[PDB]
Amino acid sequence: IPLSFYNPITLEQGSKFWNLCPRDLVPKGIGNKDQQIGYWNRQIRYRIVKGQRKELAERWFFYFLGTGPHADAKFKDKIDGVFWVARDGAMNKPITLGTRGTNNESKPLRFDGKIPPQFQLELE
Repeated sequence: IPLSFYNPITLEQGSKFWNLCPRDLVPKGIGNKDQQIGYWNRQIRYRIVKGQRKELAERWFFYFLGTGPHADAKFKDKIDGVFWVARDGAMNKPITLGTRGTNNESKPLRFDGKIPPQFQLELE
């Protein structure tokens, strides 16, 4: 249910997010140096493709530490569909910024680092 402040990454079908994601891939635009820490969360979708149920390309959504679908998790807790990220110098402290409201626009993804070609940034 909880909405990310940012657009998701769409992962090229067949790739594995946790093999390719930089450990400091934290979207830019919200918070201070201490708060640049959180997780990407996989959110699965199915449709009919070639006349059968198919999982769509995975979309991964960023949430600050202490927010989102896994708001109670601690940094580096092993959870299927969660990949932990932090900028160097971030504080391992739960964040009070919450999540995006249902009537507010998502922000486009911008990063300090490069991303692999398997990480697609679809916009609306």
